[PDB]
Amino acid sequence: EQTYVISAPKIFRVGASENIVIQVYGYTEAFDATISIKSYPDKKFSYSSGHVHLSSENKFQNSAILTIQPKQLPGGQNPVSYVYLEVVSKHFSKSKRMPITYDNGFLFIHTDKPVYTPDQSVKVRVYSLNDDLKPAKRETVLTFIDPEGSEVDMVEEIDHIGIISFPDFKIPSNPRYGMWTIKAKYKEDFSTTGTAYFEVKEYVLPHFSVSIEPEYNFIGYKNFKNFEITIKARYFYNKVVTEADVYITFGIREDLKDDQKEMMQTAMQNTMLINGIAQVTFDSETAVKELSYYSLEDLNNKYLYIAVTVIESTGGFSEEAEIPGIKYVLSPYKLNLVATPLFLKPGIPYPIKVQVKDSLDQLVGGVPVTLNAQTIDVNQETSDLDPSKSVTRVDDGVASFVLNLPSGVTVLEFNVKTDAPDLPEENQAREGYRAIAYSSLSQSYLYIDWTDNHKALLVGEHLNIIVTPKSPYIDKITHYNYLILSKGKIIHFGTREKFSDASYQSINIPVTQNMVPSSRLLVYYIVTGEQTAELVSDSVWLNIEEKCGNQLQVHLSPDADAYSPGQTVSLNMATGMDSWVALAAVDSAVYGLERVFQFLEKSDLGCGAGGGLNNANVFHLAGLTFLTNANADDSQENDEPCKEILR
Amino acid sequence: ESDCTGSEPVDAFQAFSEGKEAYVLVRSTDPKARDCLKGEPAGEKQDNTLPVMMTFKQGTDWASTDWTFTLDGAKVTATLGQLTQNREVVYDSQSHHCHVDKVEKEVPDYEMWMLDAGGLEVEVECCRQKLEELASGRNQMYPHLKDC
Amino acid sequence: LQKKIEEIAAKYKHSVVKKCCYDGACVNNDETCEQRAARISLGPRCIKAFTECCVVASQLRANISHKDMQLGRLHMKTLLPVSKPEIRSYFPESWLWEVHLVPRRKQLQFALPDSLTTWEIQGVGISNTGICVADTVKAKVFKDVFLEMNIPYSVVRGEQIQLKGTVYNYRTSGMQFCVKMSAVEGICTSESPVIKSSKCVRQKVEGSSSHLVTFTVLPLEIGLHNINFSLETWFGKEILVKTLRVVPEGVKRESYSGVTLDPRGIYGTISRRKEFPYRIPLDLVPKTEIKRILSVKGLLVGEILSAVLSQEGINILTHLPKGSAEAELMSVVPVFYVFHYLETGNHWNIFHSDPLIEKQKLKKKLKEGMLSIMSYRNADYSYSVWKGGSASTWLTAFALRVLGQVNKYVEQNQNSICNSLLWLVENYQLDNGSFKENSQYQPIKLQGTLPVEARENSLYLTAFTVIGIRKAFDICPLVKIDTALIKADNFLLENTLPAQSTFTLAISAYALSLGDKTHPQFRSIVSALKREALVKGNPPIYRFWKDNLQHKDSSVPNTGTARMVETTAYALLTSLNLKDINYVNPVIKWLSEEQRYGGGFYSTQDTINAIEGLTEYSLLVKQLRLSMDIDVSYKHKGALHNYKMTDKNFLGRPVEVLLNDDLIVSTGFGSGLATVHVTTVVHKTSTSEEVCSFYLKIDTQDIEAKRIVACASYKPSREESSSGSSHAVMDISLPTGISANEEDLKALVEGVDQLFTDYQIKDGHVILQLNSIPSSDFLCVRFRIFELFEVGFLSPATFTVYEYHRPDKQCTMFYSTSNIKIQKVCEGAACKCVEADCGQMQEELDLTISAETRKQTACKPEIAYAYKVSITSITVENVFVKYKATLLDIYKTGEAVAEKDSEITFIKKVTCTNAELVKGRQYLIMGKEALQIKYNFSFRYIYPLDSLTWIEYWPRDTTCSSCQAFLANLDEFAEDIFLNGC
Amino acid sequence: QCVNATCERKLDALGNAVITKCPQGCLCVVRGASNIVPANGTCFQLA
Ligand SMILES: *[C@@H]1O[C@H](CO)[C@@H](O[C@@H]2O[C@H](CO)[C@@H](O)[C@H](O)[C@H]2NC(C)=O)[C@H](O)[C@H]1NC(C)=O
Repeated sequence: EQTYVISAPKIFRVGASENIVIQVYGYTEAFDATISIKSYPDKKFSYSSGHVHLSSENKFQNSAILTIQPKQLPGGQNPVSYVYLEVVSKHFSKSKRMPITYDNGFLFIHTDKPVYTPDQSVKVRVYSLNDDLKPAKRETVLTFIDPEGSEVDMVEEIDHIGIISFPDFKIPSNPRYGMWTIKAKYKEDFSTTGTAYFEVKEYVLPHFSVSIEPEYNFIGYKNFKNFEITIKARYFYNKVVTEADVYITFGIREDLKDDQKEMMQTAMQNTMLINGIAQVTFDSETAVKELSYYSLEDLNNKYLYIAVTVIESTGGFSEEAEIPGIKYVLSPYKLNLVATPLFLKPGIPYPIKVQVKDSLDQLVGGVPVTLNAQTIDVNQETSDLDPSKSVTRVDDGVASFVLNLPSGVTVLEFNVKTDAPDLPEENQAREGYRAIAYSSLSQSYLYIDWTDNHKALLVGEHLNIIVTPKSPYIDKITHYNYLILSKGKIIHFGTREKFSDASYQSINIPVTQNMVPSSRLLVYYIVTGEQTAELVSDSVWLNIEEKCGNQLQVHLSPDADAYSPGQTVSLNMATGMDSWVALAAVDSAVYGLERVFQFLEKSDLGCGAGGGLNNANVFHLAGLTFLTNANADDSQENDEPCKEILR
Repeated sequence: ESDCTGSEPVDAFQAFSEGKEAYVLVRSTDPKARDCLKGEPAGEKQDNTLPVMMTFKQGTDWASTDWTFTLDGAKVTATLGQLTQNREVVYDSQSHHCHVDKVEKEVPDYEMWMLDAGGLEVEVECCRQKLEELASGRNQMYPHLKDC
Repeated sequence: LQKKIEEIAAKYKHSVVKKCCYDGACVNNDETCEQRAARISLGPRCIKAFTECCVVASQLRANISHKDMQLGRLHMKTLLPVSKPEIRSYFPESWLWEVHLVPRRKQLQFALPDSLTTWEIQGVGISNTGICVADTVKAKVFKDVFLEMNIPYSVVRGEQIQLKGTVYNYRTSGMQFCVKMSAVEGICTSESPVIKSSKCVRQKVEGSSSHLVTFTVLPLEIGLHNINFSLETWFGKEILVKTLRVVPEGVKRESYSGVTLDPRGIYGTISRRKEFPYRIPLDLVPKTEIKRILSVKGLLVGEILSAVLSQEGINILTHLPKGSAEAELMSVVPVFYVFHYLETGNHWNIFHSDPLIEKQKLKKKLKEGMLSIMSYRNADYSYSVWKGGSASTWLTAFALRVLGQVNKYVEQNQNSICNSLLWLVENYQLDNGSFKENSQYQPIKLQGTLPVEARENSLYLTAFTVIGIRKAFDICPLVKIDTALIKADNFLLENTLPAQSTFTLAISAYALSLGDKTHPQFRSIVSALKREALVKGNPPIYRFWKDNLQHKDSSVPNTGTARMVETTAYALLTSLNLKDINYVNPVIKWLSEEQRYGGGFYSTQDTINAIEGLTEYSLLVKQLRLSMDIDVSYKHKGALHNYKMTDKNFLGRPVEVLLNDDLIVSTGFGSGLATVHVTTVVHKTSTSEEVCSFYLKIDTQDIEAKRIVACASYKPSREESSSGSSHAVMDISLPTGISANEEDLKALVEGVDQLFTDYQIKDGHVILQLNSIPSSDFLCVRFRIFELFEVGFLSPATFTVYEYHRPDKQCTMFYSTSNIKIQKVCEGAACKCVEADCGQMQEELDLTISAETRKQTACKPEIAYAYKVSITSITVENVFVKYKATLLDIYKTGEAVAEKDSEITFIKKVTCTNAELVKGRQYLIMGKEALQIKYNFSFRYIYPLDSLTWIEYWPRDTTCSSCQAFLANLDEFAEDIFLNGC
Repeated sequence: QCVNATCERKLDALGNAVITKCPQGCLCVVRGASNIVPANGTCFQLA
């Protein structure tokens, strides 16, 4: 029995250097293989191709980087949607239809401020990277859309260094007020888009300053009957307003993005601003008995909008202030799983790592968690497990569980709750989950896990992964095989010798800079014999520290808590290697913003923490298509990448 | 075009806009016609006489001389000190924008005056026709074209 | 009370007409509900909702409590309106916005800006290894104790101003300090310099608070005067440099004189010299200089070139306010025509630097200017005169003209232009081909009865729309709108003659000139327009047009107006489109000389059409070489200066003419064609001799629960209907230290029952704009005012209203917000600043004056005049007092002479008490200078009474007891002065 | 002629707003807001 495995990204990206892996097994004599990206479906045109040699010197594994040139594709009316991935050798020739996307690179639009007043000039530049996170050097088009949806200005500029500086956008003397949108795009070849927003608001001279200070940023069960609100106000010449009239209206709000709100004309309580400070208490229950709701079980994740009008008594001048929304919180905690694929491997203990966070999404420690579970086996005979209890680790926020299930189990419906000593049963956090068993016709399963994930993986350390297969045919498996992916590209691949004198064996993986900020590992072994070869696979998601490849650091000499106006000061910039640096200096008061590392791993075509219903699903959830003479039974219409599931 | 018959009979005071406007000399058969000659009222209408200030230019120097006009219907007897000059407005445009004077001497000269503020072009052209008829081929001076 | 309003709000919560109910319920104690609804132009449903909520709100507001009123404004003010994007804080411009090549290490030093700001420095590195957002580093520029002073925009000379300021102490512990003021010569302070800047009186600010600062000053001299403020504390000393702008009394009036230099007489008669005479106006404010600026530019288009290329500003129509979209388009007019000249004629070598960068800059300014009007465009690609107002056929036509012309150099959105053109021809073109206006905007007032005025306005609007469509047709050359153009051209052809005004005749001639120039009726219209031509000279040196037809008005205007320049401009463009080159030269000379320093003219329309005429003519005729020796000198004074004008430099900076002599601009034999403009700025004390096109009245009142009420009414010209004025402007100058309540003004424009269409506060002026001011009755703006800082001897302010497109139809009136009289005396000290620069009467019958001190003061070389007079009449005019006196015996005459027993006028600032003169009494008066005015047909002399003016009471008889001896020595001096000749 | 063809504002292959082309004698106008995509316009005569 002889097998071959071709690993490629789930989708081909126009203009991207796509790395294609080939790994063959059973062959003892060396031979060459041609990997090719051709036109669909005729294969008349070869977009690219490469020759790879397979030998004992090569361990019968090789790699070839192909590229779909944008200029080699037609434009406009009947554009290309698919290409053919083809592998040809003396032994085999297999092809597959691969979808392509014209989304290549990243365009980050950076404006100096998020809010502008008339006659100001908007400073704007664009950071442009290609698929490989390198200066794209592609000419870029900026479009400006006013709040009424009109395209009012367009300007294109060539890119030399990856930083594209545009002429400043002058706000008209009497402009259209509201939300303006900036759209960056490439002039040729690609469909990549970038988008930023900036508001244009009319300046109005304020008479005095009004501040609202709620008791807390959230409303729990303890403050559902009383919520303290302190309203202060002072003149801009640093004197407290002596006497004023304070009017407070309350409303319920769905979300902060939508400017819609439901007022409550019952809680329009009025008080007096005396010597700068006034205070009121809002009985949430009574006021939200209006507009239905009635209970605290409702209003959860909804917001409390507050509006305040202050009428100073001497000059009669009036000034307004508002709190957009205070989220009503039903439970001080929120639960989420960490590094626990929702898939069962029959015979392997199944781990569940729950994680507890507060209303600020911060890891809360010492939180007891109770785990319940129901099991369904092949006979549909349900079984209610005995509940278990752990306590949240306070070094990493983790609450770990290990579960021993019968070998015949197929579905695990497990539910987790918090057990706080001071919380009622309603105010506890609860989350449900369902895990499905890996399906194998040879009762052959693989489970990988790397010692453990706390702390996160630091570039330069080493990842000591444990490969535990459970199956018949165990002591006829020759080797283990692995593929390491990051940012939508196969960065590594190889094979490790299987020790006949153990059940598990440690595979060591040096964590490199290519793996920042996240990676995915797929490990598989081949069950062979009669019938048809079978791939037994598993995958895990590796969260790695966000470390710059060329680290930038800026400092101010002299270092002081505060400076004086007009002071001559020196700024020191230090980078690991020769690097361009775009600087900005903005009045922080404008913020009352962007994070690139999270928007960057949208190129990861994988989803979830790893695993899969079967081998093909394991490859799919890792963002991979594969070509094999082995069993390739996948789900239906499984051509587009997976979509990360939300709850 | 049109018909150039205007203001009949001719009254000098009417031709002078009743002493409310200033007139400039644009054509004259007098070879010694003063450059940039402009006449403007220098006082109110007392009896049949009327003060008239005359501005003109000699070389690059501006000069002004005071005169007194004695109006009798269409005739005007201008005088300054001992110097006297007899004139008769022989034509006046319909809107009193321009008029043609006849000054009396051995060789009687003919002049064309018009509002310093300007006049209706058709009436100005009519006054020009009258002056060209009276001059009858004599050389005309243009005192307003002297860099005024 | 709550339910009685809950029903109202619930009735109009989701109503189609919801705002009309809202601003219907707004308080208006000056107009009934039906009077306010009489101005609503949005239909019957809006009128009925407005009227209902107005009446019900007025019934509920009877015998209310403040809490009930405010709660009602809470119910109404939340449910019906939506929202409006606005911000209460300003954020300074960002900086350090630069990119640097960092070789692993790079330090760069700079200076932090002058501000109290928490700056946030952010770095983003880009390399072959990707992107790296560095940690944002904070830098808080902060000052714990600091002084700031509030200096007003302007202050009238003589006013006693209280300058308010504040010292801020953000430290938690109080501290001692003292602020002192820097004494400048012209600024009179009550105290006196010690060593030379005020005195340090130690005060204490409490911790985490502030302390008030006040400095009373009295400016004695006009102009900008620097004043410093020192804040001293036991921890340092800070100096705050400031500038006080001192403005003369009375009104500013600005006259213009234009001269064209053609040394070789290429376009007409030779023109090498011109003399701008120095003439003092009648009611000139005493002790104020007559300002006048001289601008000599190189070409006919040179003034506009200097306006655009010199970036010290600049608006060519600063006297007209912003607010209308027409202003936003006029902002891009000059830049457009400059670009059109430079590109069509290829004159980019005028720049001594790189021409490509200059063409870049002008293209950018052209685009930025073109965006300014986007705000005034509606969703259906129509345009509104006023932001948020109804769409206007007129303004859409004009925007189509400017956009259509600009599209040649900065391509415009074709789809948008198409939708706008189709909005014009699909909705507001009638069957007869004419266009009708959608909004109530009246750009112009025309003559005739209501039907005749309707015909005239229809002709004008059709021609205007035709111009816009023709100017923007190539962007979207559709057959549908070409058919529309054919129908409209037919309407103009059939309905122009017989003409009703030279204005509509001219614009119709130009609109038809943009199409088929071979139609016989068009030629007839051109002939009728030529028939109305006025000429200066024969052969004509000038040719221009009066906007009234000859058969209706045979009088010739003495000065130009906006309609004159606009009609002349339309005729000029019509002739240029006909290639009638023999006919345009005097028109070009007249339009060029009617131009103004800055490039503009009288109003907006006349400006744009005249700029297009001058520019198109300059591109149509041969560009001559430019080389002149231009010498500007005074007649009886030194030579001012001279410069050689070439194609190298010809947009030279202006020059101020300070000396009081006649100006003379001359040039030798030269090549080229230059322009010489002089702008004279004077300040006058009266407005009586000016023609008033508006009845004005303005008062300040005390209100229940001070307020300015300013009313105007239009005075229709001959044959004008009683329908009212056109687009109008009510400019209310505020007195020094008086501030207007902006809420009242917002309430007068923001509503459906708006009385005014736009408002603004600029440089102490409350500028309101209006669609029309009525003729039948008065129209009043009412807005509350409060006293910002204390002002003594408050100088009166001005109230001006005028037609936006006819600034010559105006009326200016003085007014004061203070009632304050009497002015009996200043009592001792705290006095020297008021009585600083005016005369002090001698002691009555004072015998200690020693006859030689009376002669040495007379023989002083500083003292120009000195003689004895007898007062005949007293008069009080505005801010000054005039004394009519008889010149008896002349004792000295340094400058011009006055006749014996002739009438002589004296003037003193009304704010001077110790120079009180009694009618009928004789006085000996000696002083400096005088003013020579030409009144009626004769001279007149006016003498100010200031410091160093020696005046003394002089009885005629000798029954003053011991003053017999008095007059003895007095007549001793009087006898000795003329027999010597010192 | 050419009045009977259709025209509209669609997206490009690469995500650009584009106005289709009327026949060789007409021109296209997309009535309505400029941000509405896709939205059909009407074809128009030329002269
Ligand atoms: C107000 O303060 C300014 C700034 O200190 C003074 O201007 C300086 O004056 C000194 C002499 O007094 C000169 O040596 C400096 O060169 C000036 N600096 C500048 C920037 O002009 C000014 O003189 C002060 N005015 C008064 C009236 O005290």
